[PDB]
Amino acid sequence: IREILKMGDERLLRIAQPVPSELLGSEELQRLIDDMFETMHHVGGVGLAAPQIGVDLQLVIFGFEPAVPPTILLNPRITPLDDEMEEGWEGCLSVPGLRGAVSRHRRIRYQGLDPQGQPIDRSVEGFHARVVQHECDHLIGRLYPSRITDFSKFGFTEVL
Ligand code: NI
Ligand code: NI
Ligand code: NI
Repeated sequence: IREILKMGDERLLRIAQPVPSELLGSEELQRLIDDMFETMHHVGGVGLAAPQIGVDLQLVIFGFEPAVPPTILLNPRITPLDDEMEEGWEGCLSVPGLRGAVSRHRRIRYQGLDPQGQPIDRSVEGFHARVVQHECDHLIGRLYPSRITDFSKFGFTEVL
């Protein structure tokens, strides 16, 4: 169980380093992944990026039992499948107490590596697509407030 960094912390602004291929399949990468699951799960989040716990790596996890498969994604690359955008409510453990509506691509392809270096290549839409965009934003130093285009839909969760 690891401390989730909060918006304002300069570490969330980094462009994360790729996971080195030497670390694929290692116990250390395993431990990091397990800590991330334990951390995400303890605070009840749908996703977590390694930078939010202060680890400078292109690694994210996400899962929701609109269900989304439990996934561990390294060194990702996202490709929008079209121009259709869709607004949805988002929150984030690094921005506690808030929700905001954010416009994302409705459908994406994502690629990357699983923790053993096996290739991942999925096309997905709706919520799954949103989660993946949201978590990969952490790897380029972006939190969702920086993606809001309608500020009337940004506020405290209990107020909204
Ligand atoms: Ni290398
Ligand atoms: Ni539990
Ligand atoms: Ni987040």
